[PDB]
Order: sequence, then structure tokens, then C-alpha cells
Amino acid sequence: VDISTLPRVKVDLVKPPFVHAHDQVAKTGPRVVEFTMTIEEKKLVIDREGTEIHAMTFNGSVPGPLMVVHENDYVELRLINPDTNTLLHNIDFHAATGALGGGALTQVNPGEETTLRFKATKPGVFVYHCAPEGMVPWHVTSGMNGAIMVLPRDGLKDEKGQPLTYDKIYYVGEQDFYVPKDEAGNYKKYETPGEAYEDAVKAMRTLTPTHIVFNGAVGALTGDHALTAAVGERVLVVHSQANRDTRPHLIGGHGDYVWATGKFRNPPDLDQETWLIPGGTAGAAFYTFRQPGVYAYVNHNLIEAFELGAAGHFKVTGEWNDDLMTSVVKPAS
Amino acid sequence: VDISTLPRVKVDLVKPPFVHAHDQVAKTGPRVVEFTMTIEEKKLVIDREGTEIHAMTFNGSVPGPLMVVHENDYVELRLINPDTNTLLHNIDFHAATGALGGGALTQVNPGEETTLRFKATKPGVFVYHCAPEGMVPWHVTSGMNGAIMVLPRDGLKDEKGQPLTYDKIYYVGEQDFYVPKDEAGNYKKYETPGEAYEDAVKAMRTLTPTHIVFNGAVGALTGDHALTAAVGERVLVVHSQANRDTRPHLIGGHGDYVWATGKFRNPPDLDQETWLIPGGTAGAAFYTFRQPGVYAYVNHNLIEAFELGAAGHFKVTGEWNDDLMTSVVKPAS
Amino acid sequence: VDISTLPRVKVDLVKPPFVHAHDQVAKTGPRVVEFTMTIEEKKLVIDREGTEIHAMTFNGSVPGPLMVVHENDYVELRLINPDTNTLLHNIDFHAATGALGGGALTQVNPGEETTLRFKATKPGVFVYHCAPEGMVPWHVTSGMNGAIMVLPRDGLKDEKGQPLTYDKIYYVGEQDFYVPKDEAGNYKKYETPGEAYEDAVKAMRTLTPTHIVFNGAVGALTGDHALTAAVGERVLVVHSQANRDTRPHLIGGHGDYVWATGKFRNPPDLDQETWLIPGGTAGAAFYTFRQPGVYAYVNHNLIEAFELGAAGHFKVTGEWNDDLMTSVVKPAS
Ligand SMILES: [Cu+2]
Ligand SMILES: [Cu+2]
Ligand SMILES: [Cu+2]
Ligand SMILES: [Cu+2]
Ligand SMILES: [Cu+2]
Ligand SMILES: [Cu+2]
Repeated sequence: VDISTLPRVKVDLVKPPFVHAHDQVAKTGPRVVEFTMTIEEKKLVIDREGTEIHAMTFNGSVPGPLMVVHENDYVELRLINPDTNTLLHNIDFHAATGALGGGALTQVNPGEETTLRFKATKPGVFVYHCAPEGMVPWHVTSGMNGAIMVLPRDGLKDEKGQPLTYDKIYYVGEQDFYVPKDEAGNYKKYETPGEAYEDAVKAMRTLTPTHIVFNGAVGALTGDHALTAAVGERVLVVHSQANRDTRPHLIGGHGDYVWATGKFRNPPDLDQETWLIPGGTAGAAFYTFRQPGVYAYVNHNLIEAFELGAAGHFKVTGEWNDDLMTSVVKPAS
Repeated sequence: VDISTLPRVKVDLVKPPFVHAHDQVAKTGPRVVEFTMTIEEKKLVIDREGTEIHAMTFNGSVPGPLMVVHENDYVELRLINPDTNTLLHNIDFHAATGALGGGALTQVNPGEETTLRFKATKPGVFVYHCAPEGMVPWHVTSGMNGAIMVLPRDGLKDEKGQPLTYDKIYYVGEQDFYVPKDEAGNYKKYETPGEAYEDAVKAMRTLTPTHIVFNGAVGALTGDHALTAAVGERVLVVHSQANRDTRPHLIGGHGDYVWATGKFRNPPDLDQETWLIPGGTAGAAFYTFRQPGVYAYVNHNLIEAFELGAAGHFKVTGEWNDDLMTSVVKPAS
Repeated sequence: VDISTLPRVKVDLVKPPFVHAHDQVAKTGPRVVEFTMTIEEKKLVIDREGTEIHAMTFNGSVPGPLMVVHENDYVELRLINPDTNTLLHNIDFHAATGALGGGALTQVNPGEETTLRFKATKPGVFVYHCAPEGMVPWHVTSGMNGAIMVLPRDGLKDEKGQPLTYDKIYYVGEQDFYVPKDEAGNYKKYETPGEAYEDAVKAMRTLTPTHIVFNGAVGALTGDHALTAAVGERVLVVHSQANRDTRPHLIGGHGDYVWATGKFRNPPDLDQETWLIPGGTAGAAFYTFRQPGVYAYVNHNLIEAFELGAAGHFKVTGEWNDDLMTSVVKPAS
């Protein structure tokens, strides 16, 4: 088919955990969906101690933004590597077929750009990440990863074939960082990326992250940046981990319908407490809130959550249901 | 509905791996099921070397006891923190909805008690654990976790909708401990919980357990405390891990029907050799024994099993079936 | 039934990643399928640096060869431990029922052999491994493991009950090695297995592999030993990990149908990007190639893949499909 006869629609991306507007049920036929991302190498402070790393980002954020299309749309990405960066980058889409997910076709030095097109033939949430030959884990674990959602053309379905429609969607990217340490255990102070490379490799080879964070930093999805919902709202939380297993859990809630390995032709798992998202995968969980208040959303390795950073909050408004839960006798002597 | 019009039934809990008597198919309408647990801080010897830790327990055991109710029963827990303990505790039920699983409503200082009620709206096996704000992984990884089973009102079903009925049930709680080590590798000798806290945090942050045990100690489910069955018996093994992934395996057997992430509205996985239970989850495996003798039940990271403690035994009585397995030629020169 | 009335067929095994010839759909009734394996202890170089270990193998390879039978065949294995070896060995089949998978019946000292028979009552791919009492993880993590495939008698089926037929099959065994290190981080230089045992145990207890490899060495499934396919070919990749979780991914492709925990009575998961195979399990993924070129097949902990060894290649011949993927604008200033 002549792709030039298809509609083109340009998407304007937004910063995670928010997601660009889209339709769950496709209101048009197949389209070429046009995205642009600009790579930015930048310093990021990732914890409360002030630890600063040299992050590698798509569009200035860790994670990169969530892209949303429908099955059998074409994704057309303009990828820009400005001359203010210093490294070679590319992109691998797990949604795509061929050429190492796109990475063999998208190598851009500083001062270069490229445009890749692929057909999104399989529905699901998928990781995307940089993958420069010989340096792959360093770029990924420096923050250069995000996700793409390929919706079925008739939207999401439950285990019986009935529609599932979310009211709100959030994208939680979880990032394992490997900040090199000296013998005494302090994070090393590097002058350039090349001077950092061997100790970055050493640090990665321990297989022990120093930090595991949501949306790029300890505490990023708390306080004024907590996730929000109301009682009765249907929320989809897309969660990705490009390099290491995670096990999300909504403290005080559930995943009512979960695609733990993210692929919508499969029926969802029901009523999950915790789900395993393997490293290199995106998953999605659908929940209808039933109680107001604060919820924590965590990796349920609780050390990873509360000591290394993999914890966010929901603030949920509405009525308390004392049938579902109540304090019969409040704490007392 | 006025909960005061419902029947009340008091459960008397038992020490894992045994489980309090219950009905698989509910013989009454919904009930308020009353449980009591008393928190006990105590010294426990956890390995053959004599390593002694300061454990934090529900009802004196690691894991805490298995609670069993039916879907849409109400769980009413009296939680007691006697004045002989020194820390603040609470409880989070993954089965419950709201208030951080109950933790926001159940904070008890030494000398206090509380009573929580929640509706068990989802069937499955679920973790429960202590979760005091700011100290969550320390309490969990000190042993303060167990599980609750919410049975469907019409009992368990196979992948085709046919009944599955167990003859025996066991609860295996798997505990990762993080005993702080000095530089030379020996376990440190602490005077109070507050003096221990920073090195406990340091130890946890390595993400490398020093011990991984069933029922609270190396060897706990061996010898005179081996699990038992007879050929032809249907056994359900509930397995929980509140903090870290595990992968159970019955050496010489299978999981004929497994809910690896523990939720009974989902069809079970058939004929599993090994299953992944993510950290923060309870799972359940159903097996009908076909051969007598000794079986080992392990985490099939065999280092975790045989070097760090995550191994128990079954002793199974009955007839040997030489059609299913035989030695044709015994070892010989 | 009198097993002596059944046909006997002798299989001649082949070196992984290749697989002995077999039929997907059984062309005979149940058979006794006769296998022989000879244990070989040997030095193996496992990385590009020249690190040499004392490996323990079935039939001279890491992994041991893939055995293939049909459901309700009998597997009859002659296991030979020649007098040129120095250790006691045995075998545990996860496909088998009873006697610790066979291990209690197959203990062979150097200079001994044995013959075990078992009925393959459950379809799926399964691990087999050595398991000598008290030394289990050392033998497994020295390479003494492989897999067995028990096909349904009417071959593989999709999630709807329709046939799935592969054109090619490969067996990828993934091996975690724990080469002891000195304080400075270099691999130690041992004189005998007994002198090595305590530092092997120490190394294993770190839970941090020094090497994670496919087919026995870094790079083993690259270059002249890359896996091969053509566009349009249906390929089954069987992947096992006897001791530690892995998460396979085909870079530039998918698992169209995946049995992540390897058991064919279950419907496959569709359209997977990455799948979790728990330690102690074999899994299988079915893919139809749609694009030519080089693909990498990896554990998608990318550190494990690209820094520790868990990466292979496919070389795929055929036509490029520019509808599925194209470079619209090649990299340029
Ligand atoms: Cu990059
Ligand atoms: Cu990838
Ligand atoms: Cu506590
Ligand atoms: Cu929890
Ligand atoms: Cu051996
Ligand atoms: Cu095994």
C-alpha cells in the first residue's frame, strides 16, 4: 500500500508521568503518526543527598515520553541529536520488526538527525531505548529509555471480551542507576564520559543498583507531583523497566486487570496484589479506585522501594467506605 | 448492610506450616471472621551455626499464621502489641482495600491494641505484613509477615471450571534476612534496635540476603518437622515472599495446578516444574502425589536453597510405581 | 502394561544449539526412547580473556543436549561416568516423577554406569541437571544441566487450538558461572576440585555471577556459530536456566507464541517482547521471521547480556520489507 495516501497526524508529546491525548478506540483508519524527539545529555540530581549524574535522555526526561498509537498505524519518528551533545545515540523500539528494532538505522552523531518509520503490527505496551553498538547498557542505565503503547483499534478488553475503558492514564518509568563507588562506599567524583566509562562498566557488573527511581529521582512522584485520582475513577498505569525486573504494587489497592508482560491480545490477570514486569518489558495495570486517601505505588522489593527510591504516591479524593474497611477500635491502651 | 446482623465466628490460629481448620466450600453465608494476633519481638536462631537475630513476629512465628476466609466475608483482626515489646508496629493486608492495606489505621505502640475490619472482596492468597512509616523493609525482613487466603465461596476450580479439592494444605513462608556483616564477613555482635538500625539499612541496601529460610530457620521443615503426605493425596502448598522473588519447585514432583501470583479468579497454570512468586506476593500450588519417598521443596535458585536455607522436605508414604519410574540397571561398574 | 511389548527407538544426540531429529506429531504409538550420555569433566575457556574453568558436563557440552520425546513415551537413559572423571554425579529430570527426579536412583562414581527409565507424563520443556546430595549448586553451576522436550502427541497448538508447526528448532542453554575472585577482583588460580570447593561455595553465596553465557562461552552463538533462519521461517527457541531467572528477548523481533514457563497444556502468551524464565525452568518461544539481517538474542538484563555474556546472534536471509520498517531520512547533518 502506498503509505503516501494515508492520513498523517503529528503528536505533541508530554513529560511523564502524563501522556499525550489520544483515543482508546480508533476514530480513523490507519494513520502515519509523526513524533519528534530531541536527545538531551544533562546533569540530573537523583536523590535527596544531592547525587548528580550525567543522564542521557530522550526529550529531556527520565523516562522518555510515552508514545501512543493504534495497531497497524505507522510510527514515523524524527530523532534529533543536537551538536550540544557529545555522544552517538540511536533508538530501538521493541514494538518494531527489523534492524534491531530500528537501532541499525538510526545512529546519529551530535549534529545529526534521522527519520525512521515502522508499522506497529502488535498491540501492547513496549519499551524503547537507545542501543549504540558496544555501549548498550551504559546508555540504557543512564536513563535513555521510555515506552510506546500500541492500542488495539477497538480499545482494551477484559478476560471475557468486554470493553475496559480508562478515565486516566499514567506512565511510570522505573530506572536502575549504577553510580560508581569508591572502596569506602562513596559515589566517585567523573570529568568526561570517556573517563567515566570503565568505572561505569565496573559498577554495572556488580548487578546491584545504587538507586532505583520512578520518573527520574527519589520522590519524583510525591508531594506536589503525586499521582491523583478520584474514587470511582478507572486508571491505567503503564510501567516500564528497560533493564531489570520489577514487581509493582499499589499499597491499599490492587491491579484489577493486569497485563504484566504488556501485550493486549492476551487476557489480563485479575485481582493481582503484585505483578512481575521482567527487565526489558513494559506492563500495564487497570484499577478502579474504591477508597480515598494516600496510596503508595511501589516496587515490592521494599528495600528497592523505600531505601533505593522505587516509590511514588497517589492522592485520591472522595468518600470513605466503612463497609470495605474501618477501624472498629482505634489504637489505645 | 448492617454488619451487626451477620454471624460472627472466632478463629483459633495455628503455627505454620499448619493451617487452621476451614471449609473449602462455604457452608454459611457471609460472616465476620474474628482473628487475634499478638506481636512478639524475640530472639531467634536461624541457622545451624547458631546465628541469633532479633526477630519481629506476628503470634511468635516466622512467618505469621495463615488466616483463611471466604470471598466477601469480613476480616476483623484484634492486633495486640504488649508492653514487653519495644517498637511500634501495624499491619498491611494485601487482601484489603484502603488506608495502605490497614497500616494507616493500626499503628500500635507497646501497651496498645487495635481492631481493624475489612471486607475480603477478592479471592486469592495474599501477603500481610507490618509497615510502619519510614521503617517498612526493616520490619518485613525481620520476619513480620504472613499470608491470608480468601477462598472463592464455591472453592477452587481448574482451568475448565471443574472443582479442585485439596486433602491437605500447608503454608510455607519464605524469609530473606539481611544480617549485617563486618568487613571480614562475620555477622556483627547489636545492643538495642536503634543501635542496629543503620547497619540493618546498610545490610538491606546490598540486596543480598545472608539467609533465605522456610518457616523461620535453616532446616525448619526437615526431620521430625518434614511435611507429610500419602500417595494419592491432593495437597495445596501456599507459599509467600513479602519482599523478594522466589521460584518454588517440588523435587521429584510438579505443580499440577499453580496460581503463581495467587489469585483464584484466574485459571491456574498446568504442569509447572517451577513457578515465579514475585516479592510481595503469595502463590499456591496444587499437586497429587504419585510416588512415595523423600521430596525436597525448594527455591530453585539452588544456591538460595542449599547454601542459604530455602529448602524443606516432604516424606510421602505409600506404594512405589515402577511404570512411572524405575532403575533398570542400578549403578555398577 | 508390559513395557517390553513397546517399540524401542535409540536416539543419537547432537551438540547444542542443534537438536536431534524428531517428529512434532507422533507417527507411532508410545515408545521407549533410548538415550545415552557420558559425563565429562573438562577444562573450558569461557570468555575472551581466556578464563578457564573446570566444567562438569553431560556429553561434553554446556548445556547438555536437548532430548526430545512425546507425552507418555518412556525415557530410558544410560548414564555413564568414566573412570577418567573424579567426581560422583547423577541426574534429576524435572519431567519425571519420583526419587528426586531420578537423582536418588542414578548416583554413579567414576567407573560406573546406570540405566534409569521414567514415563514422560507431562508435555512441556523441562530442565534436567546433576544433583549430588550436599553438592547440588556446585555441579549445576559448573555446567551440569540441559533440557528435555516432551511434545504433545499431536504437536504444538496456539491459544485457539490451531496447530503451530516449527520449521527449525534451537536449544539455548544459559549458564551462570561463579568463578571465585580474590580481594582485588581477579579470578583465583585451583589445583583440585576439593581445594576449590570452599571458595566455590563462597563465590556462589554472593549471588552475583561472574559470567552468564549461552552455549558455554561468551560469543558462542556468534560469527560462524550464529543461529540462522530465512524470512518466513517458523522457529522455536527452547531456552533453559537451571539456577537463575532470565528474560529472553529477540532484538528486532518478538515471541509470537511463548510458553515462558514451558508447559504446553497451557495456552501460549502472544506477542511478547521479553519473557521471564524462572531459574529451574525451561521455556519455549515460537517466532516467524519477517525481516532479514542480524538479530541479537539476549537476556534483557542488558548488563548480563553485553557485559557478562548472555547474548547470541541470528543471521536471517531474505527480502527486506520496507512497509514494516524503513529509514525515511538516513542519518545526516
Ligand atoms: Cu544513547
Ligand atoms: Cu531492548
Ligand atoms: Cu513491625
Ligand atoms: Cu505490601
Ligand atoms: Cu555432577
Ligand atoms: Cu531441579
